[PDB]
Amino acid sequence: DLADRFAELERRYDARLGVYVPATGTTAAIEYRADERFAFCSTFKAPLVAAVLHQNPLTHLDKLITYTSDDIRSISPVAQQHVQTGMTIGQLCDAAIRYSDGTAANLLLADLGGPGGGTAAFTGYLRSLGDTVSRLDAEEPELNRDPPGDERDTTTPHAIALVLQQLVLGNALPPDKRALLTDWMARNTTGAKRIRAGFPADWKVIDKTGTGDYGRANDIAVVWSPTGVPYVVAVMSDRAGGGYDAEPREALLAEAATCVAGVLA
Repeated sequence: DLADRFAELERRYDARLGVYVPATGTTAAIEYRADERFAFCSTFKAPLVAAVLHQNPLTHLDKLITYTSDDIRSISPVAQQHVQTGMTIGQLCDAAIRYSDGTAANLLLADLGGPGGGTAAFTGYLRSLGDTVSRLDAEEPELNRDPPGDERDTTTPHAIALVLQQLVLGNALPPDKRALLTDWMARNTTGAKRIRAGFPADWKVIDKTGTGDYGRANDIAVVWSPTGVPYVVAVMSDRAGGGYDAEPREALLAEAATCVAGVLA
């Protein structure tokens, strides 16, 4: 009866909702509009950090990057306080995930190199993980701002869930680098009212949120049951009916996550 309950959520919040939870050896996939395109918004920052980790030695994390106040585009809770000092690649990764720092993301994109200030390289990385669907076309903040229906800067709940699965539970990264991404997601500061709010306290939740115009609110997570069984959960939403200024609704995500948690228990 989950399709009906998700539909009820959509009507309640005047929203479009997308949900994907991959199948496991003991559970069926949960899917709702799982193959429809949604804007990444900040959820791209998790695989962006993976791409940076993948393409460089650990010692790269200690490279200091310098930038100016004019490079700050974009909600950047950490970068805003370190113009004078600069930030290391590792500090940028930490900020991009845990504070969803947009300047940190733009700098990591630049670090990947190549056309589109790194967006092509980022998209190439996803392709290397078997994701033929997702695309990144702009940097921060423009990537949050494409109109509904625009294919630019989009993924699908299905595609991003399969990517996150490989990054955290699979072998996309070696154990030491995998641990770094996992730790940063585990200590995320921006997700308390989203997937975390839908799972009981005895479940571990690591996540990366995304927020944008047209009422966009996303969250991608790996969760572990009270006995240690992992699931990947991707929830994406927008409220295009309210136009550019529509307010994102975190409760929609918490409610969808609650539905998911009840099935997985």
